Amino acid sequence: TPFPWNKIRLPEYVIPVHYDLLIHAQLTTLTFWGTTKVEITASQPTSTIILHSHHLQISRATLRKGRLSEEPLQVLEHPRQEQIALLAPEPLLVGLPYTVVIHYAGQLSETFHGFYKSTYRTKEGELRILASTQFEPTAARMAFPCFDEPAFKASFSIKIRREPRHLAISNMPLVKSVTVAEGLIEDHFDVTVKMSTYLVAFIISDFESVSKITKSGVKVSVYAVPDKINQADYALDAAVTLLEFYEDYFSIPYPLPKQDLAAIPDFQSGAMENWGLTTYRESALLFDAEKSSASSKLGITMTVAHELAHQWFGNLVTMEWWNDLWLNEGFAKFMEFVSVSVTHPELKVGDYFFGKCFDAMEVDALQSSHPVSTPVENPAQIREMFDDVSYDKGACILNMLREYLSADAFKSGIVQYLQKHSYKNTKNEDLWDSMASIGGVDVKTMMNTWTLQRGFPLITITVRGRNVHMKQEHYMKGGYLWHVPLTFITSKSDMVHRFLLKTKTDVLILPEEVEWIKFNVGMNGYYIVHYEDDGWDSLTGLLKGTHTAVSSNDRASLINNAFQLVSIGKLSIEKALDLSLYLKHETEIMPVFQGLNELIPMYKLMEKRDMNEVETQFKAFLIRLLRDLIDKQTWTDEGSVSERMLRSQLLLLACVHNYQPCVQRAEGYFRKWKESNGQLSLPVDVTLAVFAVGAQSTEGWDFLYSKYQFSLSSTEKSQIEFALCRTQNKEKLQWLLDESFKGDKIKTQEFPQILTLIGRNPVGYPLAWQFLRKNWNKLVQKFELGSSSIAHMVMGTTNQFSTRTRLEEVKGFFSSLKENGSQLRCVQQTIETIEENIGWMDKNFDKIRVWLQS
Ligand SMILES: O=C(CN1C(=O)CSc2ccc(Cl)cc21)NC1(C(=O)O)CCCCC1
Ligand SMILES: [Zn+2]
Repeated sequence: TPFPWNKIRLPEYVIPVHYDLLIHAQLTTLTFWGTTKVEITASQPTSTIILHSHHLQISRATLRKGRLSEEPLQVLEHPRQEQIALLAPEPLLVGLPYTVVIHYAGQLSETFHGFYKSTYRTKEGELRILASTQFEPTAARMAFPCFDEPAFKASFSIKIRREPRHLAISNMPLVKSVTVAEGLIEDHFDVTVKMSTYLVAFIISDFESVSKITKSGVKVSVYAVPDKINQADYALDAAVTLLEFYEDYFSIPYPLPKQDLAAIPDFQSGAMENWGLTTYRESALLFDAEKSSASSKLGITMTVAHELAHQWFGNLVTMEWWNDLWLNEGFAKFMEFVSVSVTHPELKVGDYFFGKCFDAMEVDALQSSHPVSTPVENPAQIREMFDDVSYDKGACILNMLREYLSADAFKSGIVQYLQKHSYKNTKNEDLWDSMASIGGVDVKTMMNTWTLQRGFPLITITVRGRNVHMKQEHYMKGGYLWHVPLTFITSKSDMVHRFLLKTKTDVLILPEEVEWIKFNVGMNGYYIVHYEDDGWDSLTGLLKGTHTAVSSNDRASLINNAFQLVSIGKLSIEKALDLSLYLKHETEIMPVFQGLNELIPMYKLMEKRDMNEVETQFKAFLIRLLRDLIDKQTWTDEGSVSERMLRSQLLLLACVHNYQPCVQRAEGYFRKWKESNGQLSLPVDVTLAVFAVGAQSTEGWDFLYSKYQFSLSSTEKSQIEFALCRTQNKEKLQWLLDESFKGDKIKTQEFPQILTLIGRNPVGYPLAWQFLRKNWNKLVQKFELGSSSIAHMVMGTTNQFSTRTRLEEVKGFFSSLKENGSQLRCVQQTIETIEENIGWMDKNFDKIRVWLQS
């Protein structure tokens, strides 16, 4: 019998309203069984129900009407479309309720998606097995058969059968636990509100918990393994504050009685926003006040803010289809900064936002970047939407739109959009309609330019007395027109002046002549700026003579833009390097980090070429440039989060480049720490430098690795992994890859990061690209084609190559995969990146060699 449906998308005429899911997982055999009952209605007469199912063995399917009548359903499967077809003996009557009942079995996934196995070892040595879920985007169909597309919203009543030794949690509160046959307990959770299948969640584990109630009465809890629940308090307090913030900000209460935050021992992404049961990597939630870094504290706060923003932007209101995933992700990413700027003002997170926009511009400058909203169909293409364009470009265009409309008008537009579309699905046009309903400024033409075209513009400024000429063109490495909300300040006015450039060119007249003008104030706009004539000389002079004339983020924007303009031949590498010399007097984290972001990649290219002399001189130039700031750092955990992050990065950079004052200090801490058998608490902020130096000897590497198995600190485990990956012993590098790939000694959730760190090691970088090619199939099976993890592995191991032989290795390898990876967007991105690295190094290597000598 041929399969009666030939489309990836399900039919539109059979709609679910409610699911009753009974799941029994047997954690000793890793088998699970389920009974799914789905209440549906048909709007057309049909005798066939198509729905999703992947890797489930269906034993029986029946159609109930009512007066109960049952009819057996015949089951057909189309595994490539991940669909099943259920055939009824007579047509369903239009508009009447029916209930499809499906009994099935499956095996817990050994990946990080679907209903999957997670393990950990107690401090006492016992291996413990738990089961958890990760469904977004298309894996709910691996746990229960369903209409697995986000616009088929429905309510869900979940029942879990489990051994008495385990705890089960799910989206909603536990309302009853009933003893059933064969020594099991069946937990019944309350019915969810109407929501997408990808948000269903359930966990069977040994977790402990802590809780706190919001002012609105919502019970917030953190769940973690017993040995780590003592690290839950920071996240619990942050979650209560952030949930209260969003309820007030949006004027829409959180609608469930409780919100859980569960730290899972094995987790692929950072976290997931399942309604009522948000999940996290342990590193993204758990804070050890003695060993966690300042960056970790900031990251937990932002991750909790992101998952809680999604309760409104993603859960309450959901994109209709994955082409518009940015409506969920760009908003959640932007709301991290809107919220944490108010809830945790000590973190000064608004100061860091622009860096996310420069992350998006790296990808979006390439010829094959995709528009923010773009068509996708199959699961791998949908997973590719979880990328820096949806998250970071999405947040950056919303920031630009909020600055343009004003925070109050943008907030009113948010609130109207969330209220109007509550418990429903949206597309881009709904957001523009809401934003314009405030009848306010129409946003559709402008925002279509930022969502339906790839890339961003270069704005060129030419000043002739009071006349300021503006032009826009597409910025691309290797037709476009936007509505660009420009901003500028000048030597005579630090008010933010606004000008909307909707055309190829325009002109404005300053009230009086100025000494300099600086566009894109605060880097709040998604564009870059070039200045003709003496413009770059004037801004270089401003940075050299009176750098505080513009904000720290404005100085970071000039550093980034100057180097981006070298790439397209608008500014010479010598002039961009001359501008970077001002950094000898820079004190602030954002412009220092932007200088590292532009200069460090240049030596990473040199490390993989026959360029020892220039590589050495370039690294010496970088340390000389920042030497005074490096020397001023204390070897402590003092200061604000920015002061701490700046210290840690600078000491690590200095030690990696063998700056003897820092190496000697790091060697002394490592020796004292090792001689004390690790008793001695080191300042967290110097730990990366200390461990990186210590792991350079065989005794130090072995000692550091010996402490890894006992650590309960996600920061300490991360710092040890980083340091071990800096070894120049290739047998130890291969061991790190083999062992993290296997997941026993080092968990596989760390393998993507370890592979990129080894891909960036100056001696062992070939091993990482080699490992990726040899183990590709298993890596795809574990992490999935199209995943952000596979994208980071492909870029991480290849995007610092700069020869035509390496470019052909990448093209030849990936083209040979055919359906198993040749068409990945990350592969085209890394090819275009290597093509740019080849051209940039051919054009600029000798110029840099001469500049360093002069
Ligand atoms: O270079 C890298 C990693 N890395 C890149 O690979 C190119 S993108 C990048 C941007 C900024 C910074 Cl701080 C590092 C970057 N890390 C160090 C190194 O030399 O490998 C140098 C810093 C100390 C830690 C080591
Ligand atoms: Zn998100």
